[PDB]
Amino acid sequence: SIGEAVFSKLLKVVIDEAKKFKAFKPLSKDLVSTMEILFPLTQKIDSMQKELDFGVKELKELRDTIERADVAVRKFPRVKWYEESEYTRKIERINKDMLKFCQIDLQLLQHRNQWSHP
Amino acid sequence: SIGEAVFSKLLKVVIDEAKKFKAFKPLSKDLVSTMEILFPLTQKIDSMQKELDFGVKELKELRDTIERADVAVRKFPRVKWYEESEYTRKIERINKDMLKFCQIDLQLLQHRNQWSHP
Amino acid sequence: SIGEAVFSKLLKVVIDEAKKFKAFKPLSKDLVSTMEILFPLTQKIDSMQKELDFGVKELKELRDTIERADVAVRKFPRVKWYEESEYTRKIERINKDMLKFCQIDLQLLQHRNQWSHP
Ligand code: NI
Ligand code: NI
Ligand code: NI
Ligand code: NI
Ligand code: NI
Ligand code: NI
Repeated sequence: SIGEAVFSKLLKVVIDEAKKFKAFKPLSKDLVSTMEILFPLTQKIDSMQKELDFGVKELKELRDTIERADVAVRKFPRVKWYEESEYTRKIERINKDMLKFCQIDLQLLQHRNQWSHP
Repeated sequence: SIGEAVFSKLLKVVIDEAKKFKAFKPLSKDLVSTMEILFPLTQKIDSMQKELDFGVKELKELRDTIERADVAVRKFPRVKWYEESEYTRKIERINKDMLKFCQIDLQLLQHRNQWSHP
Repeated sequence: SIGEAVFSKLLKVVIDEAKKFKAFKPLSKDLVSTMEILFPLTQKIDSMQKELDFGVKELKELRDTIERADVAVRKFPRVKWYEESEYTRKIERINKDMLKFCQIDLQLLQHRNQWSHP
């Protein structure tokens, strides 16, 4: 019930970097709104570091979606103007993935971790 | 009835700089059209340098609106593509302000300058 | 009925350069589609290097249209964002010209070249 923060730490970095691009709304409004929804769920996943193992496919895909947001945010300053639509579509799909992840059943997650299955 | 040009000089500079960005129409069409409407009014304000004092709040705001146009024009080459909407809104409001100023009653201006009031 | 390739060589260069800008569709979809339609016609014009002389006004304008595509493609990386509409219109007209050229009557061309006229 207490945890050292890693998912939530890596997510707060991505939020603080995205917020800087106020003029570009798919990042600073849409994506940070989704990421701020997802942020408490990352906090309580990190608090459950004992009951969960972060290797399962759901948490590995959480890692990978937050890392796609990270990579996209860090490359934004070099997105050329004629890549706008392209990049926006990419940002939107990151957004959608994060939202679907926010429907994760944590109790079933730690359940499947405490007891073996087929 | 004869004046050394200062409002109109600072406005002609801003016009000649804005005109250069032919591809970007909010500057080179819309803003220079408004500024070319306002330009003769600046000429006759400068010709009246005796009857008016340029310290009153209307002429200080004329100074400040022409200076917002100046600053915006000089920063345009470094407006990034995802700031377009933002910058355009700013340019539009400069435009609107200039137009409203072109309804200034000069006779009431020099009147309030020749005789004291409460 | 066999020819060393020059129109078609200069056109293949322009195609391979335009294709690189995948994100920008007026170039990499629209213009290369038109140019790939025009490409076999350039091949068979080059194969007919004996029966035709490339000096006539139709083939000189083929030269000049392919060279406008070349110049436009090579300058694209320095098209600023607020020139988009402008440049796109230019690209579109190159496109239209190429398409109309693809209605050239080659038989009448080599005919007017084999026999003198007024
Ligand atoms: Ni937060
Ligand atoms: Ni990262
Ligand atoms: Ni003028
Ligand atoms: Ni200034
Ligand atoms: Ni080809
Ligand atoms: Ni060339």
